[PDB]
Amino acid sequence: IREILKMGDERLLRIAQPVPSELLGSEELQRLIDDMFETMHHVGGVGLAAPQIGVDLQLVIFGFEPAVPPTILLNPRITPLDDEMEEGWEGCLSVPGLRGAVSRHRRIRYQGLDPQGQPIDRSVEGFHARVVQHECDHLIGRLYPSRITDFSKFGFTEVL
Ligand code: NI
Ligand code: NI
Ligand code: NI
Repeated sequence: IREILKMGDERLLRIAQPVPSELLGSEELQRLIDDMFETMHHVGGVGLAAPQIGVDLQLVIFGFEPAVPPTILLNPRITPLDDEMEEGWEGCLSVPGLRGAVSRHRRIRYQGLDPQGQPIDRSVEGFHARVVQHECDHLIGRLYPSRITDFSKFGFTEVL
């Protein structure tokens, strides 16, 4: 169980380093992944990026039992499948107490590596697509407030 960094912390602004291929399949990468699951799960989040716990790596996890498969994604690359955008409510453990509506691509392809270096290549839409965009934003130093285009839909969760 690891401390989730909060918006304002300069570490969330980094462009994360790729996971080195030497670390694929290692116990250390395993431990990091397990800590991330334990951390995400303890605070009840749908996703977590390694930078939010202060680890400078292109690694994210996400899962929701609109269900989304439990996934561990390294060194990702996202490709929008079209121009259709869709607004949805988002929150984030690094921005506690808030929700905001954010416009994302409705459908994406994502690629990357699983923790053993096996290739991942999925096309997905709706919520799954949103989660993946949201978590990969952490790897380029972006939190969702920086993606809001309608500020009337940004506020405290209990107020909204
Ligand atoms: Ni290398
Ligand atoms: Ni539990
Ligand atoms: Ni987040």
